[PDB]
Amino acid sequence: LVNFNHIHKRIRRVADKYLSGLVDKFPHLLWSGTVLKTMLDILQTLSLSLSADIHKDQPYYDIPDAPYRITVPDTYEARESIVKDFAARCGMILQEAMKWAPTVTKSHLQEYLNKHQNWVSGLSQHTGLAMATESILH
Amino acid sequence: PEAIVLDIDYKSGTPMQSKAPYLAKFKVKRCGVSELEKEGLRCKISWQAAIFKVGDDCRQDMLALQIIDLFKNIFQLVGLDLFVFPYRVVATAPGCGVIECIPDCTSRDQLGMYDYFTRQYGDESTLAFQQARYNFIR
Repeated sequence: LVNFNHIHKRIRRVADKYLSGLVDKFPHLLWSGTVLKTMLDILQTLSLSLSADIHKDQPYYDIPDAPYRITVPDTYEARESIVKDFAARCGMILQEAMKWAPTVTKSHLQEYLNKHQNWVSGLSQHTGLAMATESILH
Repeated sequence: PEAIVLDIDYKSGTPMQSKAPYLAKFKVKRCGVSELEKEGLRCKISWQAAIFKVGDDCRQDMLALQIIDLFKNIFQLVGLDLFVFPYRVVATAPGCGVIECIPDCTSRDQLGMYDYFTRQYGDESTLAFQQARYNFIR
């Protein structure tokens, strides 16, 4: 998941192919309790990177509770393209997971919604919570 | 007058191409003005290379660097990002001048330059490429 948006071109497409194969061979990973958290955190980090005063320095980024880092391109159009592209797999697999086993993923989302750290920043944008609550209602 | 020479190099001296101006390299330490005055009355570490020329006057360059310093101060006060280098120069006698040369100079005559940049920094997918582009533009 983390390498799905690498700065090269062939790397991300082969990563997408590998992820598709892994997820269509092991269906139970869809409603796992650890994949969704990382997905939402990565989406939130990308969104925070979207509007960041383009001419600043150090375009690197960090991911909480996971040893990794994220690099972004320079121009704004590339940034919005990559964030828009990443915002589709999350929705598609969320709807697929809710199609099969609703109760377990519903409880997982409810548990994720109550993290204390996200409360203070909740007065900011924090599109991860918005994505979660829109998905659960839609 | 902002730095006092710590030592003098002997064999680094070479004559420049121009009239036979020559080079003088000094191991210098940057201290200040008032403490420099006190130390000179009594008696950060870099190398300074100076060109000594005899036979011509450079008052027009003095006017030029006056204007350059004024423009640089304007831009700094407003808060923009533009680069100019106001190197020093002093006329000490009729036709006798001391010029501060810029170390690590690679003029165009010594060199396509776009091919050189491409070879040095890869394609657009390298951060150094666009960093150099930004510096060149500014």
